[PDB]
Amino acid sequence: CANVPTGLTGNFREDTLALISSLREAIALPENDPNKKAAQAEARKKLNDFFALYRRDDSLRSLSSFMTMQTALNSLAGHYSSYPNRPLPEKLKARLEQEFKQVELALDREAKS
Amino acid sequence: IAQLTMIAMIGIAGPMIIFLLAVRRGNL
Amino acid sequence: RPFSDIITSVRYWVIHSITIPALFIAGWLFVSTGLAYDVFGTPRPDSYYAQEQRSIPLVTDRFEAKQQVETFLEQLK
Amino acid sequence: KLPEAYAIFDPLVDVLPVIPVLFLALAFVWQAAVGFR
Amino acid sequence: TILFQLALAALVILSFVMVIGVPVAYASPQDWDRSKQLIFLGSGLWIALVLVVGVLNFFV
Amino acid sequence: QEPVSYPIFTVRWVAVHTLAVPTIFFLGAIAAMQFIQR
Amino acid sequence: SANLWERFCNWVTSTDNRLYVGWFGVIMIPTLLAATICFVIAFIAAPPVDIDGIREPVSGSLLYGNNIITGAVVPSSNAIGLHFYPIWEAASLDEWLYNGGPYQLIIFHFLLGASCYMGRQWELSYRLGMRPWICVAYSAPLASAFAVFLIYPIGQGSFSDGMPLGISGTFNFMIVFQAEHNILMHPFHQLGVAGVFGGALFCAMHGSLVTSSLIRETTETESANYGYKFGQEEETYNIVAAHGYFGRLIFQYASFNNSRSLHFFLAAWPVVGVWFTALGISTMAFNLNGFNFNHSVIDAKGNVINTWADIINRANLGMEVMHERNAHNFPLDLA
Amino acid sequence: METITYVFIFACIIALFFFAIFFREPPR
Amino acid sequence: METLKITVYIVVTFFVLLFVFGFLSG
Amino acid sequence: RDQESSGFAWWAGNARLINLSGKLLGAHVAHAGLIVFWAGAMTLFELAHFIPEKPMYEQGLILIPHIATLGWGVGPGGEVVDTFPFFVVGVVHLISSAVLGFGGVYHAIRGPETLEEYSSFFGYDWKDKNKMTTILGFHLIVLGIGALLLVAKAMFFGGLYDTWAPGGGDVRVITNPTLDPRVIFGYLLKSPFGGEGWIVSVNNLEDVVGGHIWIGLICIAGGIWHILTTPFGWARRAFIWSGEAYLSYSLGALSMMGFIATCFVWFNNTVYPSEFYGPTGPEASQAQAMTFLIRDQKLGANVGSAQGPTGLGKYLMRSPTGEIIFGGETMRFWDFRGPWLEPLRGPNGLDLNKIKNDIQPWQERRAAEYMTHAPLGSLNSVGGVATEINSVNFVSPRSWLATSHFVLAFFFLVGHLWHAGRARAAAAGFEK
Ligand code: CLA
Ligand code: CLA
Ligand code: CLA
Ligand code: CLA
Ligand code: CLA
Ligand code: CLA
Ligand code: CLA
Ligand SMILES: CC1=C(/C=C/C(C)=C/C=C/C(C)=C/C=C/C=C(C)/C=C/C=C(C)/C=C/C2=C(C)CCCC2(C)C)C(C)(C)CCC1
Ligand SMILES: CC1=C(/C=C/C(C)=C/C=C/C(C)=C/C=C/C=C(C)/C=C/C=C(C)/C=C/C2=C(C)CCCC2(C)C)C(C)(C)CCC1
Ligand SMILES: CC1=C(/C=C/C(C)=C/C=C/C(C)=C/C=C/C=C(C)/C=C/C=C(C)/C=C/C2=C(C)CCCC2(C)C)C(C)(C)CCC1
Ligand SMILES: CC1=C(/C=C/C(C)=C/C=C/C(C)=C/C=C/C=C(C)/C=C/C=C(C)/C=C/C2=C(C)CCCC2(C)C)C(C)(C)CCC1
Ligand SMILES: [Cl-]
Ligand SMILES: [Fe+3]
Ligand SMILES: [Mn+2]
Repeated sequence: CANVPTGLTGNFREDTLALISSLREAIALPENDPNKKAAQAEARKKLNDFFALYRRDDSLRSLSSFMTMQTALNSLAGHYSSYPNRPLPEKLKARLEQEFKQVELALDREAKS
Repeated sequence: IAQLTMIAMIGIAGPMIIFLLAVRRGNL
Repeated sequence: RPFSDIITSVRYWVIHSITIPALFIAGWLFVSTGLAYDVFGTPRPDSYYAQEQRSIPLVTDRFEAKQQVETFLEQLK
Repeated sequence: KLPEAYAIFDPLVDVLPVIPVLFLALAFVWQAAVGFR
Repeated sequence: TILFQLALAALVILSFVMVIGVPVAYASPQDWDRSKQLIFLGSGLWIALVLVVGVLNFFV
Repeated sequence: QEPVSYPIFTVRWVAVHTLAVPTIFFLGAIAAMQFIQR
Repeated sequence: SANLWERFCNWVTSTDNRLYVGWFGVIMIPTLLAATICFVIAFIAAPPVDIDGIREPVSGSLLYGNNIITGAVVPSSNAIGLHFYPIWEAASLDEWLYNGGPYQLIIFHFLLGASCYMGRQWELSYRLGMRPWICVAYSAPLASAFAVFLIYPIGQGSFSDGMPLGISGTFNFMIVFQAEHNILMHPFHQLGVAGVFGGALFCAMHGSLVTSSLIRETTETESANYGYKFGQEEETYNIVAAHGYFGRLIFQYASFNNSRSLHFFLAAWPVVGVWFTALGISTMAFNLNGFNFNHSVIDAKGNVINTWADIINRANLGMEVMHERNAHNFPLDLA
Repeated sequence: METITYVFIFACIIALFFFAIFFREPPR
Repeated sequence: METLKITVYIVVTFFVLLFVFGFLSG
Repeated sequence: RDQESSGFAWWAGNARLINLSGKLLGAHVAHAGLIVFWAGAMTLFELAHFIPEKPMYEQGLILIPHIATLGWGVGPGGEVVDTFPFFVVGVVHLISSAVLGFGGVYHAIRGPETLEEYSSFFGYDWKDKNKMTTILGFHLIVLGIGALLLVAKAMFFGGLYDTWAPGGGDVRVITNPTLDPRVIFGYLLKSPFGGEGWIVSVNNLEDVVGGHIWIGLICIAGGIWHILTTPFGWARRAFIWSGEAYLSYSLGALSMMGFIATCFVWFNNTVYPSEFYGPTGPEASQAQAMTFLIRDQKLGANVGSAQGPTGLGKYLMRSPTGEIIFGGETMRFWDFRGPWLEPLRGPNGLDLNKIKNDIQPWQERRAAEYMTHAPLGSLNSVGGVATEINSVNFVSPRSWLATSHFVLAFFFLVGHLWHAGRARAAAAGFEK
């Protein structure tokens, strides 16, 4: 029962894929725009409101998809807290990309299995 | 200093309250 | 005779409220003038060790015992 | 520390936490005052 | 400022005379009628005084 | 038991004075030891 | 028949039974009987129990070469921790014996049964209409057993930290415990020591005084029961050499002049004592250790002077390093 | 050798328990 | 090994239910 | 009256207040003033020795951590961002104690002895069922409202300090707890033994807030019931109905709440964050192993591809369920979960690859910092084991909390038996 009205739904895969594409495009955004500062506000709040709503379930810890995307959100957030007003290396953007691809593959391969 | 006076006063306020009552017969 | 009655009898007070402070002060001076250390042979706390020695004074013979202490004390151990 | 327009009260708070126990301590002297029951 | 220190000092010496004042005012059976008025106005003063030091806390 | 007249030396008298006088000397010793700086 | 339930309730609550079997007793016999049957089988013939989870075991059984003094029921493996580990959670019988299953069976049934013993006490004393407080005096060994078998393990994080059920096993537990927590300087353990020496001492005093004063005792007996006049003769004088020693120490400390304070005080002493140490063992379960002094005496040259506390710290260190196979890189530890 | 001796002595204690409960001396 | 699980549950509930019905049986 | 001849002494002077209802109200309300006074004084005293850049557990803070969890005075990262809110609560309690104390000294030196022949609405007796059920009903409704204050603080006045946010933990506003009772009442069907835990295994603030919603409303519901409903027949035959008995019944509950309070403070980590209290029991050890694994792997050779002189594991090993966990004396711990550890687990547990290249700064510094100050304590507040020298000082505030509340719980078990026997002896009577 009872999900937030911030975009989410009860079927994990859907709002997950949505959140993934949203923050992929968000970190793909140039830093010479003054909306980037604004972007980080909604990035941070949606990170928190997904993780805290979906951490609760015990089942999906026996999957690989959740466990890998968890690390991804964690590295993003950790750099956020580490330098608030300074963008991050694109080494970590490549790393973030890597595990988003493998999470997406894992969601799609667990959908049939 | 004027910051030891209260700790000194406070510390001696105990038996005053009862000695003033033994005179003013609010207890025997 | 209950102890309470002789303790608050005037005969007790007149002598004892003079002798009690004398004993307390005699003890206080036995320590404060440095004499307590010299009577019981207990070392001062800057002097358990000699300058030269880093080893403890230890007795090793019973009939030349006081001789060994007398020696250890001259070298300021 | 405390604010420093309340800072003179550094020694005051070094004794506040113990006035509760002194209330028990005052109780007994009230019984000593009335010579007991 | 001067007025804020005046308030905190005044409050603490006021509470300190009042802590002896209020129990004996109740305890004494002789002339309870006369004591009730002063403890009333003193209580009023004491809460007023904590308000003004609290409201001048935000400027100091 | 011991007569109320109580001459200066009494079995009770020595008993309470061989446990009074050294203790007031010794407590005065220990108290002085508290203010010795290490 | 009268329909077996009515017969059954009379049977249980009868006090004409040779051994009372109350409603606490109805839980007590199966639990205690299970505990003891498992214990004697395990003590004799339980194969060695791995206790550090590295595949190196310890033999506690008698058919594997122990005598009465070296044998034990070895506690549960360190891998298990505080998990509840019944036999249907294992997958074979041999691996349940290899991980130290039975020990948990024994202690769980033993604590249930020993609690029901206290209940059974209270119930019988209620039936005879007497002041029911034999049970609160028993609550001291019972409190102690909770502290040693259940609580100190929970506090440390494992049943591998429990007391073995054996003679030399207890000695091992005591020595290791002193090594890690310094129990001797814990004031509560000191209250415990005081309590049991004082109990033993007051037992000898009371017994000696009473058997010197008794003269002859007789109570009328019938061919089926006992009488109603309990005769008793005693001595009823004492001197003023047990008036400066016994009279004006006891009338002043008991807070009564009455004889009824003797037997109240006799039981109060060791019970309070064993509660205090039972409490103390639990506080070290959360690692609040006792006093220890290192470097409390230094001279004005800046050299350290030793004292007895430091010798005990050395001996404790000696025990404590010997207990630690696990690593040689350990700086500050437990739990 | 040793263990038989141990369990035999044990067995006669517990037998002695049984004897002390159900065959005590009638005190008359 | 599961028959063991059910036999302990069963025998245990039997003893516990007669003890609780006992205190209400006066 | 005011001298013996009621059956008690001067150490049972308190027992003279059983029938003196106004004086008894007086004693309680004055005592309540003392509790608030201590809160205010201790908090100010603790602030006065607090350094606002050194954590809240190597110094000996025990009550400002309680403020911090309500989101007052901490910003993201678990740090102090001004000490002024602590001051506000400190003096607020301190001044409210004055007026508590004023009403106390009034009702205990001047007020009416008997409140039954004043009014019948604050009158009571210990044998009149209707009054006492109404007092109980009022205390139930006000407690239920009090519980709903924490759902209010968590929703509207800026959330609570969430320990499970992914930055390292920070304040967050709860905008959705779970009211589906299958979670809330589900925790109470867990076994207390390891691998789960009883209700000391809860680990997100949503269950906390939602459970508070349920308990608040059910407590107000029962409070509405117990005014409009007098005790039933079976009830009135089950208990004794005397005035000291109610105190006994209360003491029996506070005994149990103590033991489970110790379990709460000692094990749980979500309603007792580890950045305001010290490291927990298990997590200290876990961090120590993890820091060592990193250290000896980045300099030296790997140790999670190499078995040691143990014959099972060296740094990583398999659980009794076949899961990769830390090895050593820390394989007794594998149920642990913490905000710094979970990003190093996979579905099977620890994966050494993740330990190599997914380390964030706060994880590793927090772990090495936790490792240094493992929970040890002593009565003289000397660090380490009670073999170590004065080179390190520390006691964990959790050790103190746990031990004191456990000791007092035992003593309340004694006192419960004492007042129980007193009640039973009085009510039976035997010659009555
Ligand atoms: C939490 C609630 C609580 C409440 C409200 C009560 C209420 C009551 N108890 Mg208590 N009691 C409790 C918990 C509680 N109990 C617990 C936890 C225990 C176990 C320790 C007891 C054990 C107890 C006993 C044994 C007795 C009472 C008695 C009483 C009643 C009579 C009045 C009286 O003298 O009380 C106030 C009690 C006293 C003034 C007794 C003081 C005794 C000493 C020696 C305490 C010194 C403690 C001190 C802090 C130590 C350091 C001092 C330092 C200067 C050295 C009373 C209304 C007495 C009674 O007659 O009951 C009907 C009686 O005999 N109680
Ligand atoms: C610590 C908590 C506590 C509390 C709240 C109480 C409260 C009470 N006790 Mg009790 N008592 C306690 C501890 C406590 N006691 C202890 C430790 C002992 C062992 C000594 C006793 C021994 C005892 C006896 C022997 C008797 C009581 C009686 C009473 C009650 C009747 C009032 C009375 O006779 O006052 C008379 C008191 C006075 C005339 C002076 C009181 C001074 C006041 C209120 C304040 C002092 C502090 C402070 C300056 C106030 C500042 C106020 C300001 C901030 C507003 C009262 C309700 C009595 C009773 O049963 O009455 C029927 C009785 O005779 N109690
Ligand atoms: C029961 C809850 C409780 C707990 C867990 C704590 C915990 C803490 N307090 Mg504390 N405190 C409490 C209640 C509590 N307090 C109360 C009710 C008072 C007021 C009377 C105080 C007064 C207080 C002061 C004055 C100070 C602390 C400080 C501290 C901290 C530092 C360690 C220390 O000196 O502790 C000491 C431990 C305690 C006071 C806890 C209880 C100690 C027991 C039960 C000792 C009883 C001894 C007994 C009478 C005689 C010897 C033993 C006997 C068996 C022979 C520690 C984190 C200190 C600090 O600076 O903090 C930053 C400090 O100086 N507290
Ligand atoms: C916590 C419990 C408590 C209880 C149950 C009582 C009970 C009582 N107090 Mg009180 N009192 C307390 C705490 C308590 N007091 C405290 C903490 C203080 C210090 C602030 C005082 C200070 C105090 C004084 C100074 C006086 C009383 C009086 C009264 C009594 C008269 C009845 C009356 O007029 O009541 C209702 C009270 C009023 C109409 C007067 C105040 C109205 C105010 C300002 C607040 C209303 C509060 C609340 C919203 C009412 C709830 C109603 C409910 C049915 C929903 C009554 C026996 C008076 C009395 O007659 O004593 C003999 C008196 O002179 N008390
Ligand atoms: C003999 C049984 C019994 C028990 C176990 C209790 C226990 C309790 N009473 Mg008490 N009481 C009893 C009989 C009993 N009472 C009787 C007959 C009277 C006269 C009517 C009283 C009068 C009384 C008074 C006057 C007061 C209490 C209060 C309290 C509680 C507060 C302690 C606390 O701080 O906890 C914190 C408290 C809670 C967490 C309570 C909420 C409990 C929850 C949410 C649900 C309860 C569920 C229940 C177990 C479900 C099963 C129901 C059953 C029919 C199947 C304590 C839980 C005090 C109070 O008001 O507390 C609010 C108070 O002032 N009781
Ligand atoms: C008319 C109903 C009524 C109400 C409202 C109260 C209310 C209260 N009584 Mg009570 N009482 C009543 C009838 C009632 N009583 C009767 C008939 C008697 C018999 C004469 C008593 C006898 C009695 C005694 C003997 C005691 C109380 C105590 C208490 C208070 C402590 C609870 C607390 O700390 O809350 C903290 C707050 C919450 C849990 C939530 C608050 C939420 C809201 C929105 C309300 C705020 C207003 C309210 C008046 C409380 C203000 C508290 C203040 C410190 C800020 C409390 C609010 C005890 C006490 O500690 O009083 C000081 C105590 O010892 N009462
Ligand atoms: C906290 C204060 C409080 C107090 C003192 C009372 C007092 C009382 N309630 Mg009450 N009640 C309360 C709050 C309270 N209520 C609330 C909030 C609710 C709503 C949830 C209820 C709902 C309620 C109902 C509906 C009724 C009562 C009844 C009763 C009365 C009879 C005695 C009784 O049955 O005890 C309660 C019963 C017991 C203590 C016995 C059963 C105990 C249980 C269920 C234990 C099970 C243990 C469990 C298996 C252990 C698991 C351990 C784990 C580790 C695994 C008593 C007067 C009856 C009455 O006469 O009311 C006027 C009645 O009709 N209660
Ligand atoms: C308000 C305020 C305040 C106030 C306070 C008060 C309230 C005061 C008072 C207080 C008090 C009120 C105190 C008291 C004291 C008391 C005492 C301290 C006493 C005790 C006792 C004792 C010590 C005992 C004794 C004895 C002897 C001696 C001998 C034999 C017997 C006996 C043991 C008994 C302050 C300041 C904080 C500030 C802020 C505010
Ligand atoms: C009578 C009665 C009762 C009771 C009640 C009560 C219990 C009350 C209480 C009350 C209270 C007890 C209240 C409170 C008070 C206090 C206050 C209200 C406070 C104030 C303060 C403030 C507000 C603050 C200030 C400040 C600031 C602002 C800043 C700076 C600092 C300072 C602190 C200065 C009842 C209802 C039950 C019943 C009926 C009757
Ligand atoms: C009955 C009785 C009793 C009891 C009593 C009691 C329990 C009382 C309480 C009382 C109380 C409970 C009191 C309180 C007090 C308090 C005060 C008096 C305070 C003052 C202060 C304030 C108000 C504040 C101020 C401030 C501010 C505002 C800011 C800045 C800082 C300061 C601190 C300056 C006894 C046992 C003794 C004896 C017998 C009888
Ligand atoms: C979900 C959740 C929550 C909640 C929880 C809850 C809801 C709890 C409750 C709890 C409780 C609420 C508990 C308790 C219960 C009760 C009981 C435990 C009872 C008991 C009783 C008894 C045991 C009885 C007995 C008897 C009989 C049978 C007969 C008559 C008499 C007598 C009374 C003796 C929280 C907030 C944590 C948060 C997280 C999540
Ligand atoms: Cl060993
Ligand atoms: Fe005897
Ligand atoms: Mn161990």
